[PDB]
Amino acid sequence: SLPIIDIAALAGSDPAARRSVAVRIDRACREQGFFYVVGHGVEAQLVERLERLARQFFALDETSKLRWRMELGGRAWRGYFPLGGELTSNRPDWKEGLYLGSELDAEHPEVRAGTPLHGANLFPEVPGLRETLLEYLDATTRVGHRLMEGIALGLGLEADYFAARYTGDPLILFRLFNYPSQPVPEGLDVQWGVGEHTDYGLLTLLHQDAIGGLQVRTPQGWLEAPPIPGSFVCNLGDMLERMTGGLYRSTPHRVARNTSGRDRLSFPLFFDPNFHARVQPIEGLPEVPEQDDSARRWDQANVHAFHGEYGDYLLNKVAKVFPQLRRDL
Ligand code: NA
Repeated sequence: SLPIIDIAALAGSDPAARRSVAVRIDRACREQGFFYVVGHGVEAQLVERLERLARQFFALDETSKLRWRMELGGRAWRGYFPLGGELTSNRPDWKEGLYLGSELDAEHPEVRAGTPLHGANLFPEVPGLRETLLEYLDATTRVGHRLMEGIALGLGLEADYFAARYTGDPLILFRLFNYPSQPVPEGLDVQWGVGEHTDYGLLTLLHQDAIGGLQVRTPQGWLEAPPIPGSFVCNLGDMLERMTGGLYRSTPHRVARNTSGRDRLSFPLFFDPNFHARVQPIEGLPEVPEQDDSARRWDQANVHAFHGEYGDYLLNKVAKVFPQLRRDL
């Protein structure tokens, strides 16, 4: 019941084919804030290899995986994180993972400047994994650029609206998440619905394996977003919602508890503004009713969003959980 949008025309230059995609993106963004993307051109064989090599990584013993743990990754925000210890019933979003981002070397200007969230990945010693990760990052980054063109066209803007201001050199945050299967809770599930959240930035592009469990809170009710082979799942973040004045939705979502007996793999890619972008409200959009209160409380809780640089807005969300990001020396 989520829209399935073919975005192939966004790689081309046909104004009418691009307009048709933009019209669908606009409707999906206004009404659900979530849609599937097909015709995106990311090779099916690359996606399968990524899933298999990710699976191979998480099947390593924990002592091995900890060789690449985030505690070794520094301010770039990278590496492996293990499962929480056991509770009577763990959270439905109980997981391990691998934090990744753009591969930047020691001579990159942001690395020499010491800017948080820039630097090198920790690459586990799984044959093929490093190259596969970099190729997938490259290919899905291009999908992100094209989707922003469709979003710009949908809003009545020039297709390069975001590229020219904020995403020409975007902040790319990529994660491999693995959710092990859990016992079905005994009695009533205290943990039900836990983990509901919205994303922080512009665009999320999700690859999910065949297990599924993604659930989306649309204005018309909670819906399942099952895996569809050949698709990514796309949703918008808080920054995009707020810079459109609430016209395009940042929609809450969560994952159901995996009790399927097989580990569930989910790979989100966050396509965000440059760290130093100074994001501003988009001009020329219709006013959306009932947003002054929400708009003002969000501004107060996210001062850097419209009064500073995007990276400080994002660090304000995550620095408390990752003290290495603002660590000096
Ligand atoms: Na998320």
